[PDB]
Amino acid sequence: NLRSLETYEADKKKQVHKKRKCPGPIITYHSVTVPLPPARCSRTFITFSDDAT
Amino acid sequence: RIERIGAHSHIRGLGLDDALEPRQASQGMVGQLAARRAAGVVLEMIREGKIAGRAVLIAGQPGTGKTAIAMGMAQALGPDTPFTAIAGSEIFSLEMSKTEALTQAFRRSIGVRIKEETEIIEGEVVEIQIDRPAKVGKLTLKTTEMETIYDLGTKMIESLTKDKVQAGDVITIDKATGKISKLGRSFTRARDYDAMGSQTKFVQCPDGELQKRKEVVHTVSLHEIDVINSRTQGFLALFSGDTGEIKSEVREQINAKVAEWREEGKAEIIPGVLFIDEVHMLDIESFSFLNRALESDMAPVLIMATNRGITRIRGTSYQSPHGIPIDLLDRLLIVSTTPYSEKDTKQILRIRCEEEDVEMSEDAYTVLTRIGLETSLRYAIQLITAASLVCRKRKGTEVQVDDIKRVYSLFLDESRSTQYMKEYQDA
Ligand SMILES: Nc1ncnc2c1ncn2[C@@H]1O[C@H](COP(=O)(O)OP(=O)(O)O)[C@@H](O)[C@H]1O
Repeated sequence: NLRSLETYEADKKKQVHKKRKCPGPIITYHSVTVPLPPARCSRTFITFSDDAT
Repeated sequence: RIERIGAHSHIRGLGLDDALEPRQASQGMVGQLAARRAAGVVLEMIREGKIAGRAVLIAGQPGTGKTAIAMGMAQALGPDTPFTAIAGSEIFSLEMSKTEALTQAFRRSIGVRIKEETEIIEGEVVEIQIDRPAKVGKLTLKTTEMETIYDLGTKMIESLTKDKVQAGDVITIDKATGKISKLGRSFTRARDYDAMGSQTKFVQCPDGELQKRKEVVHTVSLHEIDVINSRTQGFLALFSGDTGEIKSEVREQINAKVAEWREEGKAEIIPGVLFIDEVHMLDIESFSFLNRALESDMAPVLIMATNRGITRIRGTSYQSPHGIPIDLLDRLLIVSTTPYSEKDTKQILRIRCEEEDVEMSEDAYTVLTRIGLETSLRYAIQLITAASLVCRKRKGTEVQVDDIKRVYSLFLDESRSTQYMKEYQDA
């Protein structure tokens, strides 16, 4: 534990902070490659935070 | 692909050997070894470009191949070197003086290859998850040998939103400016949407994640002056000829910055050629300008053609050989073109027939060579075309004597036109 503390002298925390700053009704455009090089295709998703949007 | 064969389409270069020895028939040319060797050596000089302000005058009788050898040199020069072909009567513009048009033509046949270091990131967008507030985003580029995820910024996210980039799109993002350039797609889009059907492009380079020093050579002519003369330049570079810009601070400054670029390694100068066909149409003022304009270091190689002997110079009363003042005529060196013989005429006619994809009998070739030696060569080509058409109409396979002899009476030559012209139609 002492070595860990001395060596600690995170990006995920900054992303969580960015999320905090988000008012809350954030819509995310997300598209990912999915299978049907190997045969595959692209799929699109759109996540809505709250029902208001 | 649909471009019809013209009068000078049969020629496709200047037939020359390793030692510049002219050949009888090659690359669509025939005979005229002296003028062809002169063309070859002046083309070598052009491709060298070490000296500026050299002029050559192609003189000879009509039908000797002046425009032919000019187009042959133009073709042999090949791309990457500008070849500005212009007629003597094109300098007369109602919005720009003759000297201004000549300056434009001179600077238009000079090129500068501008080197530009670029840093482009490319790959396959596996994930373009963007969190729109209505600020946060990440891009997952994939290559055939490595992958990397990049945290996207606000402006980069906005740029990506501008140019719609779905998962699986092959894009080439410039790290310098962030311009979104889509090249294609790597796979279909879910096979479910009843729309947006296209073809899939090949995968990207394995090291496409970050190309460090992609070198792109932007080539532009010295006509870039149009980019400065007015705040809006596209109008002048595309259609507007009213470009009476100020010579001071534009010509001198552009030349100075071009010299600075050449000294600092940014760009390199590539002098082209300016071919003025029927230069005898130039006014004596234009000749006086060429006399001095031909002395600048940025002066291209000025090739000219004249179809006259002793003739009056336009804009004055006294006469000079080739219709050119004694000064400019003496400055340049002249390349005389000797007329073609019967064998050369027959060979040129055969080459033209091969170009037009038309076939005719041996007697047809002989009689047509005779007619061409009598009337002219271009008229012989006109008769070639007419007889080919008459044969096609006749359902024949090749043109016989009875078709050339028929089109000879159907279409008249100037020599026979003036003969039948004795009816004093008008004067
Ligand atoms: N060496 C040549 N080979 C093939 N065709 C020629 C040649 N010389 C002249 N001609 C033909 O003669 C016609 C006019 O000659 P051109 O090539 O324009 O020389 P000029 O400029 O002296 O008239 C053109 O239709 C051209 O095809």
